[PDB]
Amino acid sequence: SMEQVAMELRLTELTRLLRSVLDQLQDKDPARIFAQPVSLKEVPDYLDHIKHPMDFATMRKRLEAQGYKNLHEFEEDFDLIIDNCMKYNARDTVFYRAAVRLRDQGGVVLRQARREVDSIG
Ligand code: NA
Repeated sequence: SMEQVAMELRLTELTRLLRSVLDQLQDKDPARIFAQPVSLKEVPDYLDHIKHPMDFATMRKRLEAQGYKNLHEFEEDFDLIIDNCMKYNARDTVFYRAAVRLRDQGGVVLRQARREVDSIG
């Protein structure tokens, strides 16, 4: 049907928007602490602590398979990256502090993206 194509045009434009959002958020991690999943070869107990690991590479695989139906889903994944980091790593570490910074800087970009999604549909 034609309706199915027009829903596919809107998912495709969302995905165009979220790719921009993602690259904007990844720029706020110039250290690349969050670019890849945490290694289970280097942190073998990681899954005893963190139940739903998340990272920018994993978000990008999903994004490009148009697996984010809306901004909420994409925000959930972003918060996992931050939120898991602040649990695994103690407050006085470069990792925890890097998360705090990404969260705060990320909040501006996400604040305007929720406006563009609402505005444009
Ligand atoms: Na902790």
